[PDB]
Amino acid sequence: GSADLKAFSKHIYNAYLKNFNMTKKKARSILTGAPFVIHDIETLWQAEKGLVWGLPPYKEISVHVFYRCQCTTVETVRELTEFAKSIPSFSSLFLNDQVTLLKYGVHEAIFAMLASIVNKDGLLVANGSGFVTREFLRSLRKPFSDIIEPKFEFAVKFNALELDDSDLALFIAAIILCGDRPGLMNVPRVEAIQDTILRALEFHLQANHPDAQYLFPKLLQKMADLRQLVTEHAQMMQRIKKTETETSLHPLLQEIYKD
Amino acid sequence: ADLKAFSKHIYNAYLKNFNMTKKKARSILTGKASHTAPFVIHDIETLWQAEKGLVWKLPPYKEISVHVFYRCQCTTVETVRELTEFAKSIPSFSSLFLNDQVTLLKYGVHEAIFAMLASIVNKDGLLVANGSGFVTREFLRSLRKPFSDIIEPKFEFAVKFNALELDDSDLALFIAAIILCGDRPGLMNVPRVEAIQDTILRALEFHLQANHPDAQYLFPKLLQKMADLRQLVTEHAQMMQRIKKTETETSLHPLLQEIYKD
Ligand SMILES: Cc1cc(CN2C(=O)CN(c3ccc(C(F)(F)F)cc3)C2=O)cc(C)c1OC(C)(C)C(=O)O
Ligand SMILES: Cc1cc(CN2C(=O)CN(c3ccc(C(F)(F)F)cc3)C2=O)cc(C)c1OC(C)(C)C(=O)O
Ligand SMILES: CCCCCCCCO[C@@H]1O[C@H](CO)[C@@H](O)[C@H](O)[C@H]1O
Ligand SMILES: CCCCCCCCO[C@@H]1O[C@H](CO)[C@@H](O)[C@H](O)[C@H]1O
Repeated sequence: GSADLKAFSKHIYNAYLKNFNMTKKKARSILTGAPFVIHDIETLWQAEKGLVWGLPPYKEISVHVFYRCQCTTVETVRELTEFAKSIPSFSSLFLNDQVTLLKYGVHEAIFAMLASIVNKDGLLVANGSGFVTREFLRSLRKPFSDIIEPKFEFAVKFNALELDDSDLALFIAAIILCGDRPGLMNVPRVEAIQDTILRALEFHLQANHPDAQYLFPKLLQKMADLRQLVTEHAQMMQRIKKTETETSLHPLLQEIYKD
Repeated sequence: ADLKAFSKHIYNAYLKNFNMTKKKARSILTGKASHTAPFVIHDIETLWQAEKGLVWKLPPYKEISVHVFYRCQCTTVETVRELTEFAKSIPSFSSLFLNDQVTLLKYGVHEAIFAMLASIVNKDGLLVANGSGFVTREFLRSLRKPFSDIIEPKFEFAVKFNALELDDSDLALFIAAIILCGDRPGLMNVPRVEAIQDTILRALEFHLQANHPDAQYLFPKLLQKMADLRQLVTEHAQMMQRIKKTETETSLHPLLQEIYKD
């Protein structure tokens, strides 16, 4: 019961703090209370020329930005994999089930954690060293600016819920341990693990937020929302694959977007 | 000179992760570890005795052949777990993305299994249940087709492989080289896996020079054995496809389903 759920929430939070360089706490402190502002080609060039900062050969500004996004995503996938391994029953699954869960869960988790570094106006990059304006990303030629804006739209609404890192750790864990993923082998184990994570989250939310009896179902709804946000992203990704043939696709992201 | 240390790492991972070594298997198979011997399984009655606590402590089945096939599946799942831990105790394997790790295990475990099987096989049968039992080759031949057809080529491979006289320290490197194969379909970082495999093969060549000084060619014979194992597994998978097609009452463990997919 309780105190089992308290200890579980604490363990999950500790692994989250162990594995994610940027926390919402740190990010909010940067966004208030300074990072190099990237809002046009000139400031981007300054950032790249030592100021803020491995990539495939240069093609153009929009593809360069797309490449930096891919590199960020690969790094966050590595961190999410280490995080999930520290989740108690995750490592008892067969390695292929672990991979299946990561494959279908990382982008939902990435978009959820993105809100931690987003506000109305832009987002932190390079571990908080830079801040890229939403306006600049809107200015990229597109299908490339189309790809990014729905993430802001999701993030500002998600940040209205005012979660903290301790809540998020459980939220991300529940996203990875999802019983619905196609090709999953031990559906009952994964569902039981998720059930424990979500029960811990309901407890943890009570002990944190005024009431939070409405927040929990809203979070469950956000997980559903994350699913099809990723679906839309994948469609955009596929057509970027179809039409932007000079744009190289990182191999891990190719494997993930496969199917 | 570093190759000696690399070999040592890999041997340590092997001794740490495999329940059965060849040293132990040979001592059991030549009556040097017990007053007489492991319990012999050669008919339906001795199989029932063995399962009555004596050797062991399964899905729905209707006949002896399928029962034995289910025991084979259980052994294979356990060995896949052991090979997975062994490969992870190789740091450069663990530096790969998890999906590349799974790809290498998926296409390498059966080659590795068939090689390690030679360690517990002789002319007359094989050790089961971590050496508590010995199931006779003749009993396995008495199973109906296609189950007796699938097992016998493993014996034919094993007898020839044991003629090479490898020890556990050679096998540890051989198995590592089987798993770290740059050829596997869908592999993501082919060059990194190839560099690892090359290091393993250099360590193995060195180790064979040091361990088998009158090695009549032993390293090329082992490379050929790797090709042979690939052909053995191809034929095994064809037989499995025929069992999937024609023995529809016979269930396949989910992990083996995933491995055999495609
Ligand atoms: C999953 C995903 C997330 C995001 C959100 N995001 C990041 O995380 C990092 N970043 C960003 C933007 C501009 C710069 C600068 F160079 F201008 F400074 C540096 C970093 C950004 O916009 C964007 C895309 C396209 C995604 O899609 C890909 C990656 C293809 C995927 O599917 O993995
Ligand atoms: C990979 C493989 C290896 C082998 C070789 N072998 C074992 O390992 C264990 N054993 C055995 C034989 C008889 C008994 C007893 F019941 F009589 F006690 C107990 C164990 C045996 O004969 C056999 C088959 C069909 C294999 O193929 C499957 C499993 C489908 C696969 O592809 O994984
Ligand atoms: C399709 C690929 C099948 C072979 C992948 C090997 C599966 C073994 O994977 C292992 O299984 C254990 C559960 O028994 C887990 O504890 C381990 O973390 C995992 O590495
Ligand atoms: C097919 C979908 C792929 C999603 C899972 C990829 C997870 C990355 O995998 C991780 O990457 C590291 C690479 O440095 C290895 O050290 C880690 O052992 C591994 O867990």
